[PDB]
Amino acid sequence: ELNRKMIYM
Amino acid sequence: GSHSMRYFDTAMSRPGRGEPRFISVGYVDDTQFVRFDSDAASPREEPRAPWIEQEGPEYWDRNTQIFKTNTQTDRESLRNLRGYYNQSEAGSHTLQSMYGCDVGPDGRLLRGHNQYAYDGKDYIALNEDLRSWTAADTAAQITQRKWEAARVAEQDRAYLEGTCVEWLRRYLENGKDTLERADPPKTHVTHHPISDHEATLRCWALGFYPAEITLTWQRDGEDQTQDTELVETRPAGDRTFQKWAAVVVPSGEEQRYTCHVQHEGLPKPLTLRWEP
Amino acid sequence: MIQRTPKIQVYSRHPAENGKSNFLNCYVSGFHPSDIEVDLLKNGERIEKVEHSDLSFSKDWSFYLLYYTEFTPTEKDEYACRVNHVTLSQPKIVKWDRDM
Repeated sequence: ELNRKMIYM
Repeated sequence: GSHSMRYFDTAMSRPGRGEPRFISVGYVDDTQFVRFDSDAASPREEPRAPWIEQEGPEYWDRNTQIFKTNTQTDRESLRNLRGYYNQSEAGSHTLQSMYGCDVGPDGRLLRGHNQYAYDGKDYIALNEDLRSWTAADTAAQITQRKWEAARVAEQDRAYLEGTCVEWLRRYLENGKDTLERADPPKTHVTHHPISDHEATLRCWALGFYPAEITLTWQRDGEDQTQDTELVETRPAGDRTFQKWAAVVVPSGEEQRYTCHVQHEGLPKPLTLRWEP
Repeated sequence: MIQRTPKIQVYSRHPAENGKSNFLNCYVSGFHPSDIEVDLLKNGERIEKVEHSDLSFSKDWSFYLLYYTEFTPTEKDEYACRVNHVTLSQPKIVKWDRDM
């Protein structure tokens, strides 16, 4: 199950 | 045995040739089970394990949407990192990440991982505490600031301790016949004359799964680390792996050499010799 | 920037036996950046429709790919893998040696 990447680096 | 789930993500800019390619590949141990690729011609193609297909369209639709969002986020992150390093818009750059969880035989969390590299260099990583970050440089300190402000570690912790562990357990159950089966190496020793004076002994391990293996030569019971040529473990294409280790030995001294093999699928470690 | 040149291994899926269908593999690993060109050759000529694995990498961040094609080894036919990468001034060729 993928993890959610939400916040730009 | 123990197991891991890990996603390997690569975002690659390509100025003049479209938006950055984004690919995310999921593994349980050494088995790839899903792949998402922004360059996929048809989503009907992005390969997935049989035991993932059984999760149905709801699982696939949810994961596809997460992937699409991840694509956007990493593309923006690529833009930001180019700025942090004062880089021109003309070059190609790479943002990679690895994340997931390691569990023991009981299925309990051993530790989680979430880390990132830029142009092949470590950039930022979530610490083992799943609460704090280690930034490699002043650029990554900016990312750390943004991620602390937005409480990203708390979200990643929830994923690593909850979602990751629960889904790994489910995949292990659905894929048990392969994922929980260790295939032992098939081993033998070959002999290859170099000159009148010496020959190579090569110790082979074939057909094993998972990839982790220890393959060593001893001479009179003493490890031959410096004198052993040891190739990287390599995939056969049928899920299994191969490796060999070789030593150069004086003619007539072959029986002083022993090959030693350790692997999860072996009830007992092996000791092998050349058998002419 | 810092680049890493590919390691190359060329080998068969199963132990080689003349006349018996098999798979010829070229495993490229340890490289960075990810763009790479790999060809399998038969007697010097490019083999068509070779397949490859999905881009992934090791925990040191270096990339790896497996290129593969079905083949039936013989005593006379020579096979090789030809690799090009930004780190290489010219293509690197590694011959298939059934003893390796």
